[PDB]
Amino acid sequence: DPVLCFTQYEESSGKCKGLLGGGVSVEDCCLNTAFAYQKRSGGLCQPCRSPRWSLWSTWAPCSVTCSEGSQLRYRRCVGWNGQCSGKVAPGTLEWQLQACEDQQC
Amino acid sequence: PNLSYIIGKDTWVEHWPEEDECQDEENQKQCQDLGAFTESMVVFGCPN
Amino acid sequence: GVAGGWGPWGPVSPCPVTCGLGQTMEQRTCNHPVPQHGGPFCAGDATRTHICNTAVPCPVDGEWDSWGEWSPCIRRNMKSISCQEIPGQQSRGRTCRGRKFDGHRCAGQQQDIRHCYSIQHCPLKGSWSEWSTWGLCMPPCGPNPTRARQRLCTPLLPKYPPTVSMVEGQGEKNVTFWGRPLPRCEELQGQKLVVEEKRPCLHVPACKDPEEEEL
Amino acid sequence: QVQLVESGGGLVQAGGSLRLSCAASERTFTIYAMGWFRQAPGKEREFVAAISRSGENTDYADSVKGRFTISRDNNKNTISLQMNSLKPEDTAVYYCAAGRAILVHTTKKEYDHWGQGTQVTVSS
Ligand SMILES: *[C@@H]1O[C@H](CO[C@H]2O[C@@H](C)[C@@H](O)[C@@H](O)[C@@H]2O)[C@@H](O[C@@H]2O[C@H](CO)[C@@H](O)[C@H](O)[C@H]2NC(C)=O)[C@H](O)[C@H]1NC(C)=O
Ligand SMILES: *[C@@H]1O[C@@H](C)[C@@H](O)[C@@H](O[C@@H]2O[C@H](CO)[C@@H](O)[C@H](O)[C@H]2O)[C@@H]1O
Ligand SMILES: *[C@@H]1O[C@@H](C)[C@@H](O)[C@@H](O[C@@H]2O[C@H](CO)[C@@H](O)[C@H](O)[C@H]2O)[C@@H]1O
Ligand SMILES: *[C@H]1O[C@H](CO)[C@@H](O)[C@H](O)[C@@H]1O
Ligand SMILES: *[C@H]1O[C@H](CO)[C@@H](O)[C@H](O)[C@@H]1O
Ligand SMILES: *[C@H]1O[C@H](CO)[C@@H](O)[C@H](O)[C@@H]1O
Ligand SMILES: *[C@H]1O[C@H](CO)[C@@H](O)[C@H](O)[C@@H]1O
Ligand SMILES: *[C@H]1O[C@H](CO)[C@@H](O)[C@H](O)[C@@H]1O
Ligand SMILES: *[C@H]1O[C@H](CO)[C@@H](O)[C@H](O)[C@@H]1O
Ligand SMILES: *[C@H]1O[C@H](CO)[C@@H](O)[C@H](O)[C@@H]1O
Ligand SMILES: *[C@H]1O[C@H](CO)[C@@H](O)[C@H](O)[C@@H]1O
Ligand SMILES: *[C@H]1O[C@H](CO)[C@@H](O)[C@H](O)[C@@H]1O
Ligand SMILES: [Mg+2]
Repeated sequence: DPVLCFTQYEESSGKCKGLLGGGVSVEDCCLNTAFAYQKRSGGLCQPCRSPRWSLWSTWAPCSVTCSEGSQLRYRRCVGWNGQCSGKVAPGTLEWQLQACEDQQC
Repeated sequence: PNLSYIIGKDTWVEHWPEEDECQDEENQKQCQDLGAFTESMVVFGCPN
Repeated sequence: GVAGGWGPWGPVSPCPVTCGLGQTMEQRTCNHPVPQHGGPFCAGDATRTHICNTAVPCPVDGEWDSWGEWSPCIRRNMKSISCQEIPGQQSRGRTCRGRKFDGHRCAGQQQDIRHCYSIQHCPLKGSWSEWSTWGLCMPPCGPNPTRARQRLCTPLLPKYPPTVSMVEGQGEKNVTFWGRPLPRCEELQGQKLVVEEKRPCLHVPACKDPEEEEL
Repeated sequence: QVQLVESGGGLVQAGGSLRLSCAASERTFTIYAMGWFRQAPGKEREFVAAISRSGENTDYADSVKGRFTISRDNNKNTISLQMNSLKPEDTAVYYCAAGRAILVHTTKKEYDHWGQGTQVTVSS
């Protein structure tokens, strides 16, 4: 299946930067492993590097503004051809849940 | 001061590879031992 | 009022890159009619772009894997130095993985040696630590996440010299302890090694997939 | 691979104009994005202007924007730097540079091929 080929993966935001254009296979676009690909302008930009976990995102706002709550942060396996650490396909995620406290009373 | 080191039957010579040749899988373990022995002999000596 | 137009397209550029995808071009000029005293501006673009494909894979430089396990803190051609005032050494190994297609070899030392004492299976006196910082709510996204903190029997490390100066080239070594000791302490709540406690996390938010959230 | 020959320098009065030209190798001309640099007495080499392989996309340093104009002639394997309103601080050896670019509208600031240079001296 053809795909849009981009020249740069930003990684700080997960965006596909520098459109080389389209009408080309995923194998030929990911010969250069510094490139990236996505389908149309819908999103999910995957780099052509071997699959590796991205950076943990910032902690979400606490579920209540009073007493003990719970907050989440994500991490998305980004890459192509292979798996991340833990039998994880490219596109799947991993969460960390932590108890927060905006106001202690 | 014209001392000369002559190579004979009691002399022993082995190549210590460069950094990229050590990354080959045969010279992987070889560069480990010759590097450890360098530290082993400037720290511990002989125990005989 | 003269209407300008495009001229002949020039020679196409060869494919710049030897691997992967690249981009070629053709150049045209607005030189044959030329807009004079006004008019338009030739209508369109003076440049076409096209993707060229060489169909051959590209170099990838090797990366270091994580360090291995430390070797035992013993002496070569001796015995062991467990429960003794003897500083020893131990080694550790890395592996270069992922180097393909004439890529760059891994840069750095593939071995790591540091100095050590040995408290492997050593009976050491202990004291209970204070309550650790509350862990993560596990399992996240699963049914009923719970935190966990714990107190563990921390061994009293013996007051040895942390800095041992050797001679030869006068090299002084930051010496650190290695091994799994046997910490001796009084029982707390029917347990000798580690006593923990769990508390459920309150107001757990539901996990929504970010690709399912954007859409 | 590619060779670069600058021309057009000389001694100009302050406020005057000068047009530099840079000839590159003919068979490999449209492959390389090109630009201008300069190195003043006692100073590091600094970026002046860049042009893509197209001649349609340009980039300029803030010190020369509005005064200098870079152009490209893809018929005659040359680029040009039209320098207007010259000041004594523009006195430098001006270098033509060439660099491999995948995209044809990309302007570069990093270049791996350099000419021998042309001397421009501006007197007040
Ligand atoms: C050998 O030890 C020194 C001392 O610094 C550390 O010593 C430990 C015993 C412990 O107290 C630890 O908290 C302390 O950081 C290392 O030197 C530097 O020391 C400064 C002073 O605090 C630290 O701020 C630095 O982080 C530290 N490291 C640097 C500058 O790289 C030293 O690194 C260490 N190793 C060697 C090979 O000498
Ligand atoms: C964040 O700020 C706090 C000061 C509250 O105003 C929060 O609103 C809710 O207030 C009720 C009591 O009126 C509590 O029971 C809730 O826990 C709290 O969410 C506000 O969201
Ligand atoms: C031509 O031959 C190929 C076999 C590769 O060795 C190519 O190397 C790659 O060149 C492009 C730029 O031309 C870079 O993006 C790559 O990083 C590089 O690996 C060579 O050009
Ligand atoms: C998330 O967790 C830590 C930072 O908290 C690092 O290991 C890394 O940034 C990971 O992405
Ligand atoms: C959440 O926790 C702290 C801020 O409270 C930081 O490490 C970071 O912003 C993380 O997302
Ligand atoms: C140039 O481009 C096209 C022909 O390729 C037309 O729109 C028109 O002739 C214009 O001059
Ligand atoms: C260039 O493109 C085509 C020929 O390939 C024509 O429309 C015309 O000659 C233009 O100059
Ligand atoms: C091994 O050594 C330390 C961790 O002990 C880090 O520098 C790194 O993870 C390396 O692989
Ligand atoms: C060697 O040292 C300790 C084990 O005593 C840990 O930090 C780790 O296992 C390392 O490999
Ligand atoms: C652990 O428990 C208490 C401190 O909590 C003391 O009796 C002693 O430190 C024991 O090791
Ligand atoms: C944990 O519990 C309390 C503090 O919450 C104290 O008794 C002590 O710090 C213990 O470690
Ligand atoms: C966990 O709970 C609170 C922080 O939310 C503190 O009492 C302490 O840090 C404990 O480990
Ligand atoms: Mg003896």
